[PDB]
Amino acid sequence: GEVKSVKVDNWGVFFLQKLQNFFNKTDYCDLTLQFRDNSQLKVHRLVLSACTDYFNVLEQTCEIVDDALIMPNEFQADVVVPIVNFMYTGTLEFELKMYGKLLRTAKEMNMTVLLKLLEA
Amino acid sequence: GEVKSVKVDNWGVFFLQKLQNFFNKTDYCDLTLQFRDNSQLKVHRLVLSACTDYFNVLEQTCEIVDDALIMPNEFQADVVVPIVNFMYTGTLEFELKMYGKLLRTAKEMNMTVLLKLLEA
Repeated sequence: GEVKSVKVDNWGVFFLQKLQNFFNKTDYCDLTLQFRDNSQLKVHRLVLSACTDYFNVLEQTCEIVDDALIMPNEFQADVVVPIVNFMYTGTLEFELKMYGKLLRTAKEMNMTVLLKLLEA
Repeated sequence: GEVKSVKVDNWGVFFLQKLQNFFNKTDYCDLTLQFRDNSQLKVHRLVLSACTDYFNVLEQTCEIVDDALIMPNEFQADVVVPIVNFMYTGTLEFELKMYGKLLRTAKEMNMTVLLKLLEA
């Protein structure tokens, strides 16, 4: 017999919206991003690694304190938060005053998908 | 200033296709499903948990041998493999002879999205 196939459309966005809920409730967040003001951001190591390798570099270079990765000086919540939110939604939420800094941050991470978006 | 927003369309499928590549290369696979013939299936614990809680129940009930979860008798590769592939793609690939068993398995997991698909 021949193998048949049926699908469920809009599964990508549906699956993505599920991971956003987990990110909102800090469910199964293995990676803890810790900023300069001791504020934390619980994320999924899989979601970030699927969008860039920059966070994988930080884990081998930056210091770790009690399961919390210390973010470098140029990589704080002003740029990290809206970029991570983009990974979970596909939407970049930002103020116009943050444009240049987000662009330079995107170049630093070499996040191509975010580079093209900012350079429309 | 007002917060602005730009987006990248088809991000859901794009992000989903990234996780499929990781699943193909066994990259960052934390959960190891071990079948009766000692065959293994490397999966992501996040992807499965986002589609059902059934695998979370197996981790608290079924035995674990060297980071490998022992699958129950009714839950083997004949049904597990095509169902997991659905989670990563949104497409259920199967033979017609497996229809009834996949349906009963879906009822057992209470995977609603797969139930409606099979009961079109």
